[PDB]
Amino acid sequence: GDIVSEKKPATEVDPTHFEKRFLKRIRDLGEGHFGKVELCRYDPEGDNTGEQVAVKSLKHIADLKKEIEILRNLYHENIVKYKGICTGIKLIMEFLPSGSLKEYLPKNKNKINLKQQLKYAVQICKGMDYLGSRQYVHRDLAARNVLVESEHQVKIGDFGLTKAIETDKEYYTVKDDRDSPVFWYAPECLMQSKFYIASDVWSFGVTLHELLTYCDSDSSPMALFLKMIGPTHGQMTVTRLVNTLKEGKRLPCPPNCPDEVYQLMRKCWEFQPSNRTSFQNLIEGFEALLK
Ligand SMILES: Cc1nc2cnc3c(c2n1[C@@H]1CCC[C@@H](O)C1)CC=N3
Repeated sequence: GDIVSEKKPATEVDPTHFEKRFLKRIRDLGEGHFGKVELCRYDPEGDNTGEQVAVKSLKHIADLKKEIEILRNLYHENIVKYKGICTGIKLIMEFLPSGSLKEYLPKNKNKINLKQQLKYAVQICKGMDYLGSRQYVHRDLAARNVLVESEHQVKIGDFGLTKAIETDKEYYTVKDDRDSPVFWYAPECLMQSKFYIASDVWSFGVTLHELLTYCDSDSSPMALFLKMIGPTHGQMTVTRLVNTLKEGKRLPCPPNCPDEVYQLMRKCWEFQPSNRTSFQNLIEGFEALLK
């Protein structure tokens, strides 16, 4: 008889599925090593009216898929929104036009006083506490990974190194560590590549320092540390860092930072993880300073 085709089923539209043919690149937002994030417009009508989105791709497939599964199931006002995927696979996120603290703080000093800084600090802590409650370690908390939604709101905006801590275990052991942000890392991470929730508290301390210096490049943790230890030690750098930290030396108080803010910061940097403050205690500390 007649050619037998297949009865077409009712094709619903998934709002989390972005078609590659309509995803149009505008510019690069950031990158390094294995992955990159690009600003695109998803423009299915082809008239330049479509939504702008942040697209994370690979320059490692399984890592990105894990990252996508983590972000997709995180819901918090201080965590960047998952929008969908393009399938190889690309992670589609909301685009925050003010960028990260790295871009925004140098340009908005007149706008952002100590009060607004402590409010960001509180919001970064709330996000991180949420992540910790879901049994995750972030491993990459730095100002460049903190996005500005508005003058009054920040969100944690990249989860590429985030790992799950096994239930009834205190830490995660890392193998791939070539490209570690060592000037943000707690001693136990540098020495044994173990990562506690308290190690994120340490990194938070260093992120708070960056906030307080408005992410000035000449006051960056890397810059300040390389002054403390020496900028020309090559592969001996990390060991000299570990050594300086053992001796009890820490980043200095930022200019115009009240001692009471600086002490909250120093509690992030107790050498022993069990001696460090928690995110909830940081929150309480900042809120007491705020009112
Ligand atoms: C610099 C920057 N601007 C962003 C706007 N929206 C975003 C993201 C943005 N980023 C960085 C991209 C690379 C990783 C992070 O440093 C953030 C990321 C996600 N949405």
